[PDB]
Amino acid sequence: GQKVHPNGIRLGIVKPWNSTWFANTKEFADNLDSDFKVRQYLTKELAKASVSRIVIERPAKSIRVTIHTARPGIVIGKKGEDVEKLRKVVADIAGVPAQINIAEVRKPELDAKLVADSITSQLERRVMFRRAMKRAVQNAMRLGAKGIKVEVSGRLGGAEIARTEWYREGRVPLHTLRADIDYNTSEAHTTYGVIGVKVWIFKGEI
Amino acid sequence: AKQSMKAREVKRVALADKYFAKRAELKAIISDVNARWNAVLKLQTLPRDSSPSRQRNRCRQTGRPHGFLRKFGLSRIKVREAAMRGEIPGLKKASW
Amino acid sequence: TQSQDGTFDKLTKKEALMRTRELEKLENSLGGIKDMGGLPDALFVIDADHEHIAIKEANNLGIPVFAIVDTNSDPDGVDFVIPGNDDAIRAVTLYLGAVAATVREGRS
RNA sequence: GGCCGCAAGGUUAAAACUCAAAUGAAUUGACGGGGGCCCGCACAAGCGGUGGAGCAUGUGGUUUAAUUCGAUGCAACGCGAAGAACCUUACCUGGUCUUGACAUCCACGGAAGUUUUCAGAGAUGAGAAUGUGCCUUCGGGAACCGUGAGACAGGUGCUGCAUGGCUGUCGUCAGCUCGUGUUGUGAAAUGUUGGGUUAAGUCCCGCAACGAGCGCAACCCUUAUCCUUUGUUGCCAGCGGUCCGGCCGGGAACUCAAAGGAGACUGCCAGUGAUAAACUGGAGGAAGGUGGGGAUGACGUCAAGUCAUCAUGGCCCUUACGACCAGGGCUACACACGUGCUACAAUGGCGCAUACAAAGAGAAGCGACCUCGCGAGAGCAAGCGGACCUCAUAAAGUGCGUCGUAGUCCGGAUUGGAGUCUGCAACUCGACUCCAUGAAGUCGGAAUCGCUAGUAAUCGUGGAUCAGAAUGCCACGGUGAAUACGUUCCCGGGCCUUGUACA
Repeated sequence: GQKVHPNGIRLGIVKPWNSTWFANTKEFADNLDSDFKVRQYLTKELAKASVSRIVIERPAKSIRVTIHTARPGIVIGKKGEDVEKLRKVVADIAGVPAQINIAEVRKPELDAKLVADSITSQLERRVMFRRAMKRAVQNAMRLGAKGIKVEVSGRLGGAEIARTEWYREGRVPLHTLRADIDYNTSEAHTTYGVIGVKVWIFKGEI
Repeated sequence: AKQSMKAREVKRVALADKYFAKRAELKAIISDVNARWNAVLKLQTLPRDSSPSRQRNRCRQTGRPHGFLRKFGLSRIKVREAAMRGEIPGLKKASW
Repeated sequence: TQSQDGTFDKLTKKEALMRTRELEKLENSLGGIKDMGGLPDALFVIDADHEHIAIKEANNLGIPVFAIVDTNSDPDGVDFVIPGNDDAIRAVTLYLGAVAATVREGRS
């Protein structure tokens, strides 16, 4: 309706870049080209593996793929499953002879995609949102997370012209810039209707 | 995007410089002011289907033609959405 | 904690302009309640024509009231009732000081 | 049917039939020419075009084999498109390609690939040559070249009135609801209402409330002025070598160029006002009554925007709302109008000499010094790879006359063709340009739209869309206005309080 993306205004503010490489003019369009074919591809295997973010910097003809996760025991595989296999991709189709860096951020029900994609995993399970929202709001209210704002998109229950949702809770001061909001929309492909989700999480003043 | 243009994308981009990176040097004196003959003009358009003035600079990762950008190699809504996901490094909203 | 420590210097003084306005007014109506730790074990309204709004809420939950009612009151809420002189500032000291000579020994 | 009555009439008083109701009060909101309140380039004072015509554009209307579409009450229409010879093309055909353009999937051979004839408008196609590299534990292959065979590749294709995401507007408006508390049998109110005061639910005194979250605020970018930072590619106060050029020592200085601190808070006093905040003056400074502009759009009403960007519940053409090539048009006007620039002149065709800007642009480069083109432009092209170098130091401003508000000596059109530039590609549908050609127009009716200080404007300067198409678009330099009584009306409102058989 009438908004700005709460990351896009705050990358110039204390919320940092979730990818930051550098180059010059001619290769300036071919580098984030390579950075896109890994970010569409790391979703394709690390989907159930509790994916959080993907960070890419270019120190010298290499990318430091700094994967942030919360369930790393399934990410590693058979202790060597995903060391060179996920450096095999970046060598040619990204053109980057690079290394891999997996790392866990804890609290696996508090990151933006995690609160988002769990409800999708509960709506791919097709449980009642009226039982799903009311608990998955308070998972954030359990482990801290000073404020939440969760809108579930329509085509919910039996309807073809549906409504929106809210559960506003705590405090979500996104109109004030100094509020480091871990926001990430997701999408859940229930058969009738694209049931989407918008998740605002406030991780403390700075 | 006219998804069949992603067929005709490479067909109009690749062979443009795979024919006219070196063959333009092969005739680079004659029609220029250095002397004018028709054998180079027969060399010029004995085929037609190679053209380095046919590339419309289609967008990179989803291919929308309009609103393309020179520096970024991306178009109208994709420059926005990559800047909103933080996919573009060092790029905030312009304000001064 | 901003006051009992020296950590009120934070939030630079254009912010600390307005922050004294609760500090004027929070300690006005919350006087004898910061030292409190429980429900009031009794109840004492001094006059039954100003705070009969309060008495209407005071009789509502059953706590004994040592009131001093007026000649023109709705007296049937306070079931322990005194029609003493609840005007005349000279006289209102003559009951409050009369009670207070003993209540230190009241806790025994 | 009596009964009373001169009658006109009255009283007394049914049934068959027909409907699933008819009603009263009541709190929300609805509408009403109930009414009031405060603001807002709202209107009024103030200042210009527009509509008339030179004239750009699309929407158009016909024209067109096609002039693809989206948008369309204001918010469709020089901002979809930030760009049309082809491509784009969604449009039409001439040519045609059918396991295809391309991918999953296997078969079977060819390493792919490389030169060339041939014939075509090019695809396609007669093809010959050409090589047989690499993994190779030589069976097979990486991977395409190639068809045969199939699940089926493909459709800018339909309703944002199915929805995801994105988005116009009311609207920088100040509004919007909840947990507890009690009034009430409840629907619901109180929280949100008074005193006023502010840009403001901003804030205080009274609050039938206490409380919080969304929103206005500030956090932030910026510049209006310092110190410190530390001298390149940039500067010379001071000191000097000077072949006046920071040219060369030197000096980080004048100043320019980026990191990072101050200061501003009605702060201070006086006065206003309830002694409240708020405010009226003073002082100070570059800065005073959110320093100023940006940036930032709550619940949402709007079947509105993009199913043609991807996405997309549902429908669909699959030798095809396809694919595959040459080529044409989207630029016909014969013109209505939605928005602009040039004019119509108390200085324009002219020529002349002083003066100085920021903002920035660059290796499929910027392109100088030069030489040169009548101009358009040809060759020479250092340097910079970027405060070096190039791009490019310019304008009204002045010193001078010209020339007299005359359709020309204002104006600029219309019709024709030289000389190169660009691009294979422009005649239809590329512009710049030497010379003559010298229209319409003497400020444009009814009227409309727009704007409060480096302001309407009036002249300079780049950027992108970019093979070559800027009047505009997006940003920067200079000169510098007219002023503000007001809410009468109108627009745009809202809030606080009146009446209806209208969901």
